[PDB]
Amino acid sequence: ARGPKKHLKRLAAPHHWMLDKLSGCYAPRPSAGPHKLRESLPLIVFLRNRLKYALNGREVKAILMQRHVKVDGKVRTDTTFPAGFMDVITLEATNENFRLVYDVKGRFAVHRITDEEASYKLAKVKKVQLGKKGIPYVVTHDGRTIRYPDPNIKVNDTVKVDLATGTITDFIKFDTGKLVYVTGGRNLGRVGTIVHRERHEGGFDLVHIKDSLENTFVTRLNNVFVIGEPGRPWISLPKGKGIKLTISEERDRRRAQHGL
Amino acid sequence: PRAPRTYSKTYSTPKRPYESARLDAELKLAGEYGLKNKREIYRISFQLSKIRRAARDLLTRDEKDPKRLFEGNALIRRLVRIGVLSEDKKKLDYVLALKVEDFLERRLQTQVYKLGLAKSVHHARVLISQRHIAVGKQIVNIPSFMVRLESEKHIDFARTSPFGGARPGRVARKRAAAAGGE
Amino acid sequence: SDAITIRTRKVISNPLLARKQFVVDVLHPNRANVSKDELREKLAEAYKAEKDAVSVFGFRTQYGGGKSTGFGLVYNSVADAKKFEPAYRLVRYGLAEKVEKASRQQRKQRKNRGKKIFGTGKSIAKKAARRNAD
RNA sequence: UAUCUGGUUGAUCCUGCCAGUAGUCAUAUGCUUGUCUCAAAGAUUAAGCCAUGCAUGUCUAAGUAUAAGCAAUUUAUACAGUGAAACUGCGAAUGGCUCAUUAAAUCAGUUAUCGUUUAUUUGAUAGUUCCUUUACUACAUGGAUAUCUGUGGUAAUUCUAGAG
RNA sequence: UUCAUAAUAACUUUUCGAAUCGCAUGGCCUUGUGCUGGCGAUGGUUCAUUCAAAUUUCUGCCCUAUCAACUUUCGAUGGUAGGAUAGUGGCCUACCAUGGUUUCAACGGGUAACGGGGAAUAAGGGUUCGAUUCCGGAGAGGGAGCCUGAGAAACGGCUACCACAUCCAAGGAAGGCAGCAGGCGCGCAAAUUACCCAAUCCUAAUUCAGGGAGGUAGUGACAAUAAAUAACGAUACAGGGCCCAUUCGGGUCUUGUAAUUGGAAUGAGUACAAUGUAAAUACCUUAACGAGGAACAACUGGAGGGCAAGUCUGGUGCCAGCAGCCG
Ligand SMILES: [Mg+2]
Ligand SMILES: [Mg+2]
Ligand SMILES: [Mg+2]
Ligand SMILES: [Mg+2]
Ligand SMILES: [Mg+2]
Ligand SMILES: [Mg+2]
Ligand SMILES: [Mg+2]
Ligand SMILES: [Mg+2]
Ligand SMILES: [Mg+2]
Ligand SMILES: [Mg+2]
Ligand SMILES: [Mg+2]
Ligand SMILES: [Mg+2]
Ligand SMILES: [Mg+2]
Ligand SMILES: [Mg+2]
Ligand SMILES: [Mg+2]
Ligand SMILES: [Mg+2]
Ligand SMILES: [Mg+2]
Ligand SMILES: [Mg+2]
Ligand SMILES: [Mg+2]
Ligand SMILES: [Mg+2]
Ligand SMILES: [Mg+2]
Ligand SMILES: [Mg+2]
Ligand SMILES: [Mg+2]
Ligand SMILES: [Mg+2]
Ligand SMILES: [Mg+2]
Ligand SMILES: [Mg+2]
Ligand SMILES: [Mg+2]
Ligand SMILES: [Mg+2]
Ligand SMILES: [Mg+2]
Ligand SMILES: [Mg+2]
Ligand SMILES: [Mg+2]
Ligand SMILES: [Mg+2]
Ligand SMILES: [Mg+2]
Repeated sequence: ARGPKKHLKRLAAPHHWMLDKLSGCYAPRPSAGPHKLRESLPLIVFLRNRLKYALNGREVKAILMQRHVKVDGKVRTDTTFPAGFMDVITLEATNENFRLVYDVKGRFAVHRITDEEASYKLAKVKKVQLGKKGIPYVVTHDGRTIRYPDPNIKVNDTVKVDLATGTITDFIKFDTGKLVYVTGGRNLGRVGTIVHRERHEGGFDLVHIKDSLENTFVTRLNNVFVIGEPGRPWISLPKGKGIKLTISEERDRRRAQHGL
Repeated sequence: PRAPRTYSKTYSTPKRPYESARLDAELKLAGEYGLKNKREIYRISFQLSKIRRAARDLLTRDEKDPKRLFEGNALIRRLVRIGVLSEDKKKLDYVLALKVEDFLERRLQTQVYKLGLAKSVHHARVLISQRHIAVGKQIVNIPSFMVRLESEKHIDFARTSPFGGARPGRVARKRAAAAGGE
Repeated sequence: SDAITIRTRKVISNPLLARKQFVVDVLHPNRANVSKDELREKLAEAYKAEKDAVSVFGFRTQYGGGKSTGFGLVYNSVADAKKFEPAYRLVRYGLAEKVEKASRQQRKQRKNRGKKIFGTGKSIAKKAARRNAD
């Protein structure tokens, strides 16, 4: 290819958009935006598929055009906008508010979350740098560039953007014994506590995570998103809280909780 | 360029195609259950071979192993739900002991014959093929409809069929019209 | 003993499109399919709405007759149904008219013919006429 | 889905292959062919040659309107409606097809860019353009230019020269 | 880290720092066209982020020694400086050093070789295939060269040569199907100049326009699934479990064979409709028709062995022919 690629064939779309392998040759390629397309979620997928509020492409276009979708307090009238992790989608119709958090199967689950907390958003600090005229600034995972941050905010840390002014409200410092979320690999959706963070001089940090069920795994640091203090998450965790029940345990859940 | 959907073969002809004893056994099973071809016996043997392959693979695995537990009891419950494996022997070692005749027995053909609403096996075949038997107010024109245990109690002639109560049909209606005219 | 009975399953309200979506489950023994217009009317006085703000499609009389299943929408107003529905549904229901369109091949031919001429064809016509004059 | 059988000899035990057997999202072909679902399909030889027709153009309330285009009616002294054409902007480098070249080449897995460019999308981002400031358009600086009006040329091509 | 950033001295044929559009046109009264004033749309420098793009580390490739040495004057391996690059880099130049690979198969030759995810096959180990639905790469007749842009060495963009060609008023002009159709040729070998933006999406100033991308149909025994071609009686010719066995024999109890014989059921087809679809086919449903030789008629191979089934009839007589092998 000579230049950028602008088509996403259906099989090549991520298995987390988890579309239908039939009924279409192509899949919505997310336009450039705040999130990686492999990690993001187009608005058309979130509305037509996840919510079923629409039926097809024209309906999603009509929905977005009339300015009822509000991604993080902004309209975002483009069909393939990459609404990524921890973004907030507001529909004044049905007065509903969603926050995108992976369900433990590892998918962008529909999370109806309250209006009061929908005012703010969480973010991971991916860079802390000194821009022109000696002005410190911080780059989050959304690509948001927050100017004049707290002087002791470091990389891999987490922050609580007020999402109205777009400035820093509070922040959480990365360290052991801290509630944490996972955003990549087999451990998608898993939530736990940081037990240890082995350094590995030369690259590719690893952290060990122990969840409430007392199960333990290990994940890359790029893959990690501190979410609060144990017992006190800073957001509303989805149904199941990412315990990753075993397949037999899931079968027992299906058998036990069963009413028809 | 659209994503293909996977067709897959469902039978396997035997390597020795000309075995006298095997041919006689196949004809016995065809005549006992009114099978149209001998591809039916091949299909049931292929299904049984897949089942046995899964059972033996799970048997090789160690006892009390999550794979063994999960898929072994999944296969057990599926087979008892079909009805071929009796509830007495849900052990995954009697799964290897099933015979092709066992799956043959659960066909909607033989079930309609057993219930007695069809008095002959070929009568059951034709009655199924004439859109008469309905498994839960839903007709099945297919002899190989594997009747499961939970639903065998709901086989009867459909309402749209004359047997379940409706207009008789072409020949009877024509004869009645002829009698009324003359 | 006709008694066409109707049901709306999985109904979801939707002020995003000012509609109400549902799957139409119509039980009709000793009868063929339900002839959409009639079922549109049935839903019309079912949901206290006019026969114009109601749409049905995607129907499938299941194997063996009797039950049938489709998709249906009820719009808050006839105007919203006019301004939100596809043109082909507005043609099916008689609330709009088929647009006078030339065939695709003719449209493409005319597009290329317009390509041939730079600017309006006013000057070239008279120029060619006086050209073949001499 | 751990299986073999016929053939060297008057007869036997072997080595051995030929043949048989069952496949084949491996094609071709022959003879037949009633139904539902599904579906490959000028790859193999010729990445050989192509008539013909299409396959990429695009306008929102929001760049430019004096079409001597349409509407002239309830909104109209610059302009508002709709809107050809053309200038401007953007894409045309995506998609689709084929496997000819290519044997550490491509490619796969795994790294690196503290070795670089990046329209667009998203988040931020600038007082100084004064230069000796006691004489400047900032209540808005200049000229062309297509579209169009008319004159042509060539047998013809998405050929365009002259004038306003 | 000579990084981020800051500071000093300077430098520039001095980049940017809004002379641009839409809607609403509020507030202050300094009551004038006065002062201010909201929501957007386009731009715009830099830094990030995203879509990426270029390079890039380790390991992995089929056959061949009837290919054992290969590379360097023309870059071959390295050094330094410069040029060019967006940037590292013999990438190129200048001057030096004479180096780099190789029996762990280098180099050369062949590939009816694009690589891979995968396919067939299947006790286990493997063998063969992978042009093609996804990811990469390369190409647009073979070659080179280049403008525009962020991105092309683009070819439904240009320039030239070679090959092949077209209209020609003989001066000139115009070419690129390995895009969708279709044609010639080739060969054993492969489809209709069809409908349409409904669905998936994509492009654009952006809902509306466009899209042979794509979907729908046409042909289609490539492959794959389910499955019709009859079913049941009442009669005549029969056979087995028989009450015993006076010969019997009722057939006492059943199972077949007969151009006898009856009543049912049903599609494969047609077809009111309606559903389906962008519109139509087609399927699902269903009126009205639609089975008696139910002519609504199932073929393809074989009958010595391997290998299921004839030492029946007629014909030919080591002919004709059959035979994968033995015959
Ligand atoms: Mg491409
Ligand atoms: Mg073996
Ligand atoms: Mg010998
Ligand atoms: Mg002999
Ligand atoms: Mg062989
Ligand atoms: Mg039919
Ligand atoms: Mg070819
Ligand atoms: Mg243009
Ligand atoms: Mg206008
Ligand atoms: Mg080579
Ligand atoms: Mg520096
Ligand atoms: Mg250098
Ligand atoms: Mg290959
Ligand atoms: Mg080749
Ligand atoms: Mg390939
Ligand atoms: Mg080839
Ligand atoms: Mg490809
Ligand atoms: Mg190319
Ligand atoms: Mg060619
Ligand atoms: Mg551009
Ligand atoms: Mg080229
Ligand atoms: Mg072309
Ligand atoms: Mg191209
Ligand atoms: Mg060109
Ligand atoms: Mg073609
Ligand atoms: Mg195509
Ligand atoms: Mg063919
Ligand atoms: Mg056909
Ligand atoms: Mg027939
Ligand atoms: Mg025959
Ligand atoms: Mg013969
Ligand atoms: Mg014969
Ligand atoms: Mg035999």
